[PDB]
Amino acid sequence: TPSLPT
Amino acid sequence: RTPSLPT
Amino acid sequence: GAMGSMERASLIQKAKLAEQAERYEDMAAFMKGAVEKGEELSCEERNLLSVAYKNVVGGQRAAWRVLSSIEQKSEGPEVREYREKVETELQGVCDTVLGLLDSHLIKEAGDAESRVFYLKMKGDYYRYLAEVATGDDKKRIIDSARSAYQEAMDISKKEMPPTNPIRLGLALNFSVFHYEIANSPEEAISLAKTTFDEAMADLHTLSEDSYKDSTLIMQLLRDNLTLW
Amino acid sequence: GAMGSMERASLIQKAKLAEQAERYEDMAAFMKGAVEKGEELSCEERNLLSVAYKNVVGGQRAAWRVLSSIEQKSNGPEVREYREKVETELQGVCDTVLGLLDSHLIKGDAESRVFYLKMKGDYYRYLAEVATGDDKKRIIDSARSAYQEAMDISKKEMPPTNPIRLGLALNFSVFHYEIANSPEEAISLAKTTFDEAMADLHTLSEDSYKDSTLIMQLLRDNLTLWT
Ligand SMILES: [Cl-]
Ligand SMILES: [Cl-]
Repeated sequence: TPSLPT
Repeated sequence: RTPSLPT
Repeated sequence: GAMGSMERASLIQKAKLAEQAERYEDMAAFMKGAVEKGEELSCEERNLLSVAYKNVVGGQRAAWRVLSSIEQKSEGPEVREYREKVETELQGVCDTVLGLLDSHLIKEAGDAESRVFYLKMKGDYYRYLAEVATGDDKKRIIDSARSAYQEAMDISKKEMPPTNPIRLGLALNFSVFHYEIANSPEEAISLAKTTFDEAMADLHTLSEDSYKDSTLIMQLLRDNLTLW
Repeated sequence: GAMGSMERASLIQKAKLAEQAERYEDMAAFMKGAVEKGEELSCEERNLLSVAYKNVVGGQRAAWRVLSSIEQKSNGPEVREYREKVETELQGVCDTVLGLLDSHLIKGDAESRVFYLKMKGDYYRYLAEVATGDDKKRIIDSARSAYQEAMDISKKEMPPTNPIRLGLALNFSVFHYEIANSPEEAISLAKTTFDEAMADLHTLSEDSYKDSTLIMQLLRDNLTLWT
């Protein structure tokens, strides 16, 4: 699952 | 500048 | 450290040069030196700090995942050994960042925004440690991450509006922690959902730019809710 | 050193893993350890050594160019200091490579001899890029001498389509143009190399044809740039 970019 | 061998 | 003899202003200047040159390890070292001068950071400076270390640890995490993938598809000991080498370096960088936050960025942060920013970073870097930790160590790290994130949540709810991008990004990362690390999908979903709804309630009060900022991160929450 | 207790085969294996993870500093350190075992490198291993250090010094050169540009546009001590720091690190890596070449690698077969002498020319050329004084003159002479010895061997012992020979000619012509202030010699070398390779393509398999023509295409690109 993606966390806050970057 | 002029490109050299990239490999 | 090696930066003790350099002026704070010179360290910040060189951090910005390093960024332009895409020398992120140098950038992180310069910002560590600046932090260790003992003065508070401006908003611009703590974002330089965060960018530098995010790039360094990001490269290490990506390499660790490549090697871990090769290792799991594995007949010698070399893949494990090299994965462990990268792991140890990653752990060193996370320990360095956590050390800066504990000594003494968090306690000296002079406003809510900076406190939340640093506590979120603390949760994030414990989370990166948790990704490569295993046993009782992993359980201790997970509790440490949760406590940092929760303290940040408490402050953000009391001091920031529900559409504030820092508050939204904190909730995003904390919910990722719940799902990916703490094996708590219900808490992940509950947090993302509550955050989404409470932000939506206030969207009509925002300027065009703030509406854009907030709905961008709401869509990141939404992407994860869909995935979960 | 730190790789002394590791098996040669393990160092090679880890170099390949490091390449997959794009960890080129690690890759270079593993290959240096392998060279220090004292056995000759295979063709594959020579390529591992080269791509590792190519990427390390490539990053340093790009950073040096950024900082140099900022410095010349400005002309505190900070920009100069940091450019100097990067420059010193770059020189250290070039000295490491040149040391490996002279102490361990440069000695039988044309393929290896030309490969290493070309490398020696390349890394002296990278030193020349950041040099200035009479120092620069000496470094330029060292690069020229290495390239010239490689050229002499390649013309006697390799066909004109040989990819090592072609890549050598490409870089020596770049040396002439960018370092030695000899654009006419650069153009002549690229042209004769291209033309002599073209005439011999008919001897090659499909795969060898592609290997050779890709480098010929680079020669043509530089010729079109220069003329
Ligand atoms: Cl290792
Ligand atoms: Cl410096």
